[PDB]
Amino acid sequence: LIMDDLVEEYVETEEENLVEIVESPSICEGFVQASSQTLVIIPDNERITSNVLTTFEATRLVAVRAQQLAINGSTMLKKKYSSPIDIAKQELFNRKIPLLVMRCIKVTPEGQKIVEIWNPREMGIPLLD
Amino acid sequence: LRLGEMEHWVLTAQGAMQTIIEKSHDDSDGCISYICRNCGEPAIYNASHPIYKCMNCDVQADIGMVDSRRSSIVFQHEMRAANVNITSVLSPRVFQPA
Amino acid sequence: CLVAFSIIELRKHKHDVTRRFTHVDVPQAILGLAALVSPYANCTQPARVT
Amino acid sequence: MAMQKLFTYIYEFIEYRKMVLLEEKVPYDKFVQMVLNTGFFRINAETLNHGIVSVFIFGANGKYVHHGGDMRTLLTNTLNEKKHYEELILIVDKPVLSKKNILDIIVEQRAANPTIVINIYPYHLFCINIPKVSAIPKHKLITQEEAQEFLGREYLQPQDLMQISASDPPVVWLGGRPGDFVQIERPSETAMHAVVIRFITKSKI
Amino acid sequence: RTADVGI
Amino acid sequence: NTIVAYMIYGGYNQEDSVIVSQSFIDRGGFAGTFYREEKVELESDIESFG
Amino acid sequence: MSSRSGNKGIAALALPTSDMPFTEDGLQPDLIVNPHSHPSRMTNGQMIETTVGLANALQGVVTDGTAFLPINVQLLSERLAQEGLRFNGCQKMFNGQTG
Amino acid sequence: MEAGYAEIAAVQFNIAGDNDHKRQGVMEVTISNLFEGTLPAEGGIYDARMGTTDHHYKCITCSHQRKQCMGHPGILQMHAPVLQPLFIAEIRRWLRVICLNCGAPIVDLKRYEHLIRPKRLIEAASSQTEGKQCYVCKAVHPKIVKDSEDYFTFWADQQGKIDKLYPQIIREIFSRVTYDTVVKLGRSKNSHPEKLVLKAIQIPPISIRPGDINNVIQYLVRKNLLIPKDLQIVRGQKIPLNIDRNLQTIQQLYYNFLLDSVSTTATQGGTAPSIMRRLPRKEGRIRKSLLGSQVWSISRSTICGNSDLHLDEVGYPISFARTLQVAETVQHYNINRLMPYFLNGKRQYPGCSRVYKQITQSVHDIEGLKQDFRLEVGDILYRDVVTGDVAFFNRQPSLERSSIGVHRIVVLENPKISTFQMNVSACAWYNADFDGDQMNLWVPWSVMSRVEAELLCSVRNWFISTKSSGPVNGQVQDSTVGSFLLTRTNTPMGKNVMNKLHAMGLFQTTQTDPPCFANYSPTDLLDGKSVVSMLLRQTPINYQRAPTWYSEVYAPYMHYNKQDISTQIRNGELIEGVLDKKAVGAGSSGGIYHLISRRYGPQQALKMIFATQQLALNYVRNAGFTVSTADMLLTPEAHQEVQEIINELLLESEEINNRLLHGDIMPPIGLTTHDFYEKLQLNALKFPDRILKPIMNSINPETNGLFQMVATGAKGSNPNMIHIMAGIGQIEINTQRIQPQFSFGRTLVYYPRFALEAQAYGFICNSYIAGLTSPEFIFGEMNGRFDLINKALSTSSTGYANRKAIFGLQSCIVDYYRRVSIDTRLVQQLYGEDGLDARQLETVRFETIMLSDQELEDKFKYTGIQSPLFEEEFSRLKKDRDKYRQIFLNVENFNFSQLLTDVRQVPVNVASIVKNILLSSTSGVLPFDEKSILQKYAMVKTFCKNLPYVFINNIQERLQTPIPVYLKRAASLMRMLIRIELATVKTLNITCEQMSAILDLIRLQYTQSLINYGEAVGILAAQSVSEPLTQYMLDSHHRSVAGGTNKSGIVRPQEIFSAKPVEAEQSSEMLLRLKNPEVETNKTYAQEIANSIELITFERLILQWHLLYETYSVMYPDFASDVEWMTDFLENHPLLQPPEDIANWCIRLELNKTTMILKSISLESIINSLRAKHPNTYIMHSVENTASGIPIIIRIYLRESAFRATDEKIAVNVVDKLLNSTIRGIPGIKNANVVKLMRHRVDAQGKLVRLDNIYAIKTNGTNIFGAMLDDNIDPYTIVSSSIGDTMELYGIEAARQKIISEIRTVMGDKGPNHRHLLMYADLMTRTGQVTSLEKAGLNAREPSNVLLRMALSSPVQVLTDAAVDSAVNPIYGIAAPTLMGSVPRIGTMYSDIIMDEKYITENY
Ligand SMILES: [Mg+2]
Ligand SMILES: [Zn+2]
Ligand SMILES: [Zn+2]
Ligand SMILES: [Zn+2]
Repeated sequence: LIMDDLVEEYVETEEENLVEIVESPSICEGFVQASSQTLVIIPDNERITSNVLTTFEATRLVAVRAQQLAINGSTMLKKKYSSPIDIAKQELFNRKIPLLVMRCIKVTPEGQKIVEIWNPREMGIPLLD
Repeated sequence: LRLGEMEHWVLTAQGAMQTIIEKSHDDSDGCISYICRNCGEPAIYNASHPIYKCMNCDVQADIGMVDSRRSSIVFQHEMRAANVNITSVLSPRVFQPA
Repeated sequence: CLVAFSIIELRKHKHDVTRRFTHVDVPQAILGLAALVSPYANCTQPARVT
Repeated sequence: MAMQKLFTYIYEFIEYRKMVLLEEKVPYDKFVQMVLNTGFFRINAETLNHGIVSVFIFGANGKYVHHGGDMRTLLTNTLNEKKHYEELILIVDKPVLSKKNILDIIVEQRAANPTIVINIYPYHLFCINIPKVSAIPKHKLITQEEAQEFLGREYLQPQDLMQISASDPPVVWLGGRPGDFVQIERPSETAMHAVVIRFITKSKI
Repeated sequence: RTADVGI
Repeated sequence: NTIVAYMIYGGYNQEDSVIVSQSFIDRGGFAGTFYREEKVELESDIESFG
Repeated sequence: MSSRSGNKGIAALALPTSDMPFTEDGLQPDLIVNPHSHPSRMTNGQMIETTVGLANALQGVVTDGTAFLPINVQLLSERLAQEGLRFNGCQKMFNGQTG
Repeated sequence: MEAGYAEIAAVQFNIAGDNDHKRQGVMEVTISNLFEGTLPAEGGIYDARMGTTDHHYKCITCSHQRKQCMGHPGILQMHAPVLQPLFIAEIRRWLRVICLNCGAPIVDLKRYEHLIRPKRLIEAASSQTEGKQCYVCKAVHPKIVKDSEDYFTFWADQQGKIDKLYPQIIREIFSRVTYDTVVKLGRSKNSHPEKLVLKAIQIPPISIRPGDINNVIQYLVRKNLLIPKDLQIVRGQKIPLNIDRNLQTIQQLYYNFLLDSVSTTATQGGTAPSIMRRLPRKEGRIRKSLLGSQVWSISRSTICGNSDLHLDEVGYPISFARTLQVAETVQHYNINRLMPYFLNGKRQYPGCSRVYKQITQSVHDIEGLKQDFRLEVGDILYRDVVTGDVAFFNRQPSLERSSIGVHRIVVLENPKISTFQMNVSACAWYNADFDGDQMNLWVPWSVMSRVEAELLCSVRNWFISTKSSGPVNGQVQDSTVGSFLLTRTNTPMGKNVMNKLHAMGLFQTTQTDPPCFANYSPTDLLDGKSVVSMLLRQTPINYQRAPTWYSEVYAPYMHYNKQDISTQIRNGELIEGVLDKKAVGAGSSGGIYHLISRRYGPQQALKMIFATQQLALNYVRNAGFTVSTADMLLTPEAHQEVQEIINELLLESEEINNRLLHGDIMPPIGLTTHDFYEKLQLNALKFPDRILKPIMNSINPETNGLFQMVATGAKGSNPNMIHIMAGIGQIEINTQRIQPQFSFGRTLVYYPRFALEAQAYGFICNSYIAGLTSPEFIFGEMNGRFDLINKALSTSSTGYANRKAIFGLQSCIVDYYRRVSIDTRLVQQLYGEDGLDARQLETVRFETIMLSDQELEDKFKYTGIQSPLFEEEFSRLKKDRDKYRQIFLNVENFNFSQLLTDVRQVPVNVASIVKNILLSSTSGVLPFDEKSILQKYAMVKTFCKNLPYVFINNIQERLQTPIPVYLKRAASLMRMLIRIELATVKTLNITCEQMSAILDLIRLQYTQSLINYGEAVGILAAQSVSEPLTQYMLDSHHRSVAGGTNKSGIVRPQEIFSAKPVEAEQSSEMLLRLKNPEVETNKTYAQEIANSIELITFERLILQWHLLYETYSVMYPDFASDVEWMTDFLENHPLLQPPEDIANWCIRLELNKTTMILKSISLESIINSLRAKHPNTYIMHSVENTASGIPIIIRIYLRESAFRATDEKIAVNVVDKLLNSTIRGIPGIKNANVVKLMRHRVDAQGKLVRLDNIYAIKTNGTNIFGAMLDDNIDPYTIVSSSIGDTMELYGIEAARQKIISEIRTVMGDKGPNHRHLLMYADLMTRTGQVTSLEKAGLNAREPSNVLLRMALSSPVQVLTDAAVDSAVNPIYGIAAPTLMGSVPRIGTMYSDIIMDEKYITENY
């Protein structure tokens, strides 16, 4: 008759305090898809973000390049390195990386994805070697 | 062996990712979720057996491939079991002006 | 009860009419069996005795 | 000593608002006599925009803050005169801000005259020179053009900014209205002062 | 053994 | 009753570490037997040992 | 590993007999304990026990060290001198690896 | 086909009606059978169309296996409707606002057409509406009664007519509600009440109910099969007995399936874990499966020390290295390197275990690939972990940014080693020790994770603390003592020198290239400074600081060597002084390793730490170091001296006792005699400074190991040595002595009642080495148990506060403008107000701050060229100094003890750059050149003008586009530092090209110090502020616990973080400055004012009071003698005759003469503070001449003007009002002491002088308004610890500054960087109100972030409110993406990567 495995009833006590008209059209109810965006690339002379790669951006570039060299491997590097990580790091250091950095500055309500496109081959590299 | 809340906080304080990804998805229950993108409901996609369908809007199925975890899928299923409708809006497609 | 913590304390106040103990204690009686394993525990920080 | 500090500091509040005084200035004793007898003191000031600002200094034990009908009658009568009346300021005691009925007539009068600004403030808001307080950094209202250019450079909306209440004592002394922008020069222990722009929102009450 | 639960 | 030298020896006993004599370990110092049990039951008559 | 004064210890290194430090009279330790574990912890009972057991071993006796028993560290240190050892329990030791 | 890649941008929560269930259901449950043999029965709850959980069958719906099938919902068509269990409260609200006959709203919709939408329905249902008449159908609305026997049954009460509201009837009622009514009541069109009743429930996918929760579903299906399918219930049908029970049990089964064992505030009613029970708490779905996760490819073991490993290395046992594998993809560049791993296979190390062949798209065992010879391109080889691989090292609890670090693997090939070995200097990253600690180690196998581990998470990035902005690692214990022993001038053996052989042996294990000893003879002697310089010449730095070895408290004793007390390093050469904790210790800001990291990078710093540690350990390998029992033994003479000192302490205590016995102890105003006596005893029993004299007389400092560890900072402190050798002293618990808890007046059974000796109250007269007696040991055990309790509950309290802070701050992320924003709403205009990383700061003195007007001219006014440019430069310098002084003197004014400092944390140390360039300069004392000097001045001026462009880019600097004002202010400090250190007087021997190089180096260092885009700075601040909280707990027994000053535990931090109101604060304080600068010097005047503003009420001075029904112009018999002094008062007060409105009610109060004497309260003060206070009263007092024995009686007679409710009750309320009147002081101030204030003021010479002779009142309790009303206090300098008081009177900005100051006070001296406090304060004040770090603050700040609020706490209510309100949850931050199975878009994912199509086409 003795049951040991009790479940410990759980209680929430602090209540939240968040602060014509027809049935529904095919517009107000629905349209979860969200309208497509157009890519508004800021002109190179209007860019305000840093011309130096952050350690996050440089690390992501190296990781993406090395993962791509894992499946690919056609490389523009001169010296031969035995690991994709070293190859990607030297590609970034030799300014031969085939990737670009897009910094999404703002998404407008009208449907514009305002971005700044930065070339890592003309950027400052903060990584170590 | 568990990578708890605080380990994730430390990893995201270092801004890591790609290790949160590796451990929490590739070395954990990480899976692939399919959403219709037209209604936001979990869609049915199968490449081998040809299945591209949505139990919601049928001819309007536009299935997107979303990286997820089985824990999150189970959590959303549990929310829907309590009669709470979960709809994923999905990121809009962005197009470069030609 | 007013207890002298040791026979040394009782002997010290043998003629002290202002300290009239009802009982005398053996000092080791305040520790359990596991605490008494520690040698010279009163010379060690008590948290280390724990 | 609330009434003395109120008397000495309300006029510098008016001057800090860049308002020219109207009527005259009365001694302290006559001031408290009027406050006890009539139940309140009224101070009239004129803004640079040729508008009129009326300050009502009610008493803690006055009848106008104990019965809602008296306050309703006073507000209706004062708003029925022929003046621009840019803003009405009613200075009351702190518990008066808790008596819901008076706040209800204040809201009703505010709805009755939308073009007229009615604000009710506690005593401590005018019992010290707020801009001269050491703990309070320098607040300054920036024009809508400067705010618009700042938001355009930052790719920001006014709703993305940090918020500040229109009942904030520095904002009250500045005269900022909801929807405006205030530039704050705050002292900094990392950069040796800093500049922040906040969005003025609806005043508490 | 999910089938251990019968009919 | 281990012989203990309270000293610095190569920085290998820092922060609650201890350098142990390998010979002391080999001779039986703190050596012993660890026992684990494995109890398994036949679920019903449809199971048997073999 | 731990002493009776609450000083836990993780075995980090095992050294052969030749690598262990040894005294001029050939005494070597089973364990080497960092002296820095003593000051903050104030486990002086362990030091006193070492001092008393040094004389106990040479005298062939098993002394009682129960808490609150009458104790005099100076008298025990003098007792160390009567066994041929120094006033402290300190001895001339040689590095086992270099001699 | 080809499902394209997508990401979830937002999540919509809605109430799922039966139409949604029908649309989404893949199958309809119709039978109760579970399995048809080995397969699920079709139409049952286990039917495979719902998904597969077993390997024995596929899905059918998606034709996937168990792993790839996410599960699909089904349908159960209920024969009778059921109410939605989560929205019972919504059903109740809707039932009370709409007519149950025609569905029209009984309430007036215009009445609620001014409230916000989420509140309209709540207020509509709040109104009674019972008996209201519908204006459409003229029906009477019944009383909607919620049955108290269950959580779902509703009763219709029509004036006693009782009828059950069945779900079918409720659906009929709800289906008549128009969408117009739904919208006008603040509800979404997706929240129509018709969805609250379900005729078709959704049976969840089998993926969430694996093969109990299916028992409930089976029971529900079985019971649903019993109800007739044609059941049609209308209002008042009288379902006889059994359909009623069946419907009730079906509804109860559904309610238990959804919400069993979970209450929630929205639960109306009373009386197999459910679906909603799986979510909450630590073991629930969210916290255990979404926010954290179990992972593969990970190892755990005990950690032990290994001094032969580098700081960035970890010792990995080989058995673990053959278990964890690295995934290397075979390509042309790595095939040759990976071939040995393939050949070794599983038989030899290093080998491999699995191969993923690309041609077969599957994994192959290495023992089945014996015929492959080589590996193909595109193959994936899973090789063993080898030395040099990177691994993630983690120790729980993970509280710091360095709690997870990346180390290079060193594989330990000894099969008998099973521990994770690490350098002892690496333990500071993890707060680890080698006493049983276990750490997790996992080796990244994927390429991206490995890149990130070696590029982002390496421990070299955590050498500088993100919290304290200082070094983390350094020499510890044996290394600190070894550095001291190696660098000391003399040993007991003479001069500290070694021959060439032993000097060479010091570098044997340094792992560096050894120095050259060829210029040394075998008999040559080398001092330790020489070998330390040989090591440190590789990274030349400049150091000049007194060592920890030299302590002034030790100076009177000992004989300090003059060459050991001034540590100086010039260009890597150790000239003099010893190296100890101050120079080489871990966490030593400004130490040699911090300088090495600043000039050469933290990797060089770690390498130098390892090298110097090896040097010190190799020195100790010959010098030897030990501690003995004799090290802690006093000489008999020193023991007698210690006994004499303790006798003097006890004699002072006995003198205080004798004063108490004769009644000579007079407490001051504000303390009782007990409190004053306790304070006197606590002051008398403190050990004097000369207690060290006997200790050092017994200690040979050049030989004492214990003293050497304590003095060099390796371990221990002076109190430890004093307790060990001389005596423990007074045992203090919460600032007070041992309380008499054994009995009334007894502390222990060993001491008599009301004992006055100090020993009875915790004073321990014996040292540890002498041994403690039984009562002394009991008091010591009480203290130690306090320490243990505080340590135990510190973890839990820190966990609670840390989780709350993390969830409040995690969404704060640095954006591309280097602002901090929650999604898009700004929190900071610039991170830390300077846009700098906390790891890239250096403390630098500003030389011009303290200079007067004349020394500023004599040091910085260049007079070598008669040009106005140098006058302008000096004016700029002076204006910078004046602005700095004004800002940081204003900061002094709104703080308690925040003094103006000469040093600031700056990204760039300009003076160090100039010194390095001058040292490397191949010139010196350049000839005078006007053109060069003017050119250098112009370059510096232009560089200062263009400095804020480091915050934007080189493009805008070239275009010279306008700089925002906040970015101009961000560079103010660096502009100041540059203009000081690059002044013309300081740059006379620097060429123009050298000036260009200096400016370029400054620009590079400034750019390298900026905070990265996408940094989770909120989480950084949360960690940096929660870490000191456990140390704040560890000193909880050193903090007061009494009322009005309760600072024990987390009371103050919870008050700060929860934004608790003024009345909820237990340690409120205020600081008041006299409104007269010239009389702040008088301590007597300050004490007068402090005692004047102390709050005294009438109740404080009442012994007892009696209210009477007697008028006056009968008398309670017990006081018939009062008419004597009554008539005396009438005679002595001719103009105070009783008025002709005297009523029956009157109080008679007895004044407490003891309190009146102690508080200096006079009867006239009472009479005038009650007479000119109370209008409707008549007060009478006795003749104050009363001595001891006859009392002062105050009879207050009331008037009917007060009575102008029960008469007796209002009379008692009047009594209460009279008692609470303020006799003296300012309301809210319990105590008011006088404190000596340290302040800076600028004198007439322009000099900044620190004044110690300022007196101020430090009150207990806060009243800013009251403190500003009195004219004896400066109103513009009121500082109160209350955040709410400051916000209410000063504003949100002053409230933010107060939050900063209070958090800084809580953190203490070892607090985090100021930018983390700025983060905390700016998050809490971003809305214009002081929001908390609790659930309410999150609700105020991020109401739309439903997932984050569910992850924090109370998931059920948050989910219910989101479904009801149709909340749209944008996916941003960390918690929301994580709960959706995605990754936060921060850090490496903050910026996305695209392919450079043009470059790829033109460079294939
Ligand atoms: Mg530990
Ligand atoms: Zn769809
Ligand atoms: Zn399936
Ligand atoms: Zn009706």
